Amino acid sequence: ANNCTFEYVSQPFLMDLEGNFKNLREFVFKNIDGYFKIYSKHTPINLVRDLPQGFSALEPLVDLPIGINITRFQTLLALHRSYLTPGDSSSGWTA
Amino acid sequence: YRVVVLSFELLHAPATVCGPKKSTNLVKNKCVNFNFNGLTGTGVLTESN
Repeated sequence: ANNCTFEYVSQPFLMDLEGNFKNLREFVFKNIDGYFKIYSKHTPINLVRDLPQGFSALEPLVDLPIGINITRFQTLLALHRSYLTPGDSSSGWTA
Repeated sequence: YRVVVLSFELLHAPATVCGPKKSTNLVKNKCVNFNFNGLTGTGVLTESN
């Protein structure tokens, strides 16, 4: 990690996730004039595989003065199993 | 002699450091010039519900 020209710490964006108590977390990311804008909204969801039917507005969340070009993005995941010992099944989380 | 060199960079980037914005008292129910976070105007401020 070099030229660390920005650091931000605050309360969690994703609250505690501790059976079918699924949650919908919707976010919007924008890169305008070097400002990185994140909007979000959260709602418990009930037995809907895909996006549901309805209207819910996302409230503004964070405007970062980062000011550097962005072209790509990728999501970050959690390794509950072990890399050296990948079990046959049930080591992960409900497939 | 303890010495410090401050180099300010004002270039094409979102500004992160600035001088503090000092304020005055807030007066209501009167015709006044108001300036809230750069929003300028002239008018009467009243308690709104």
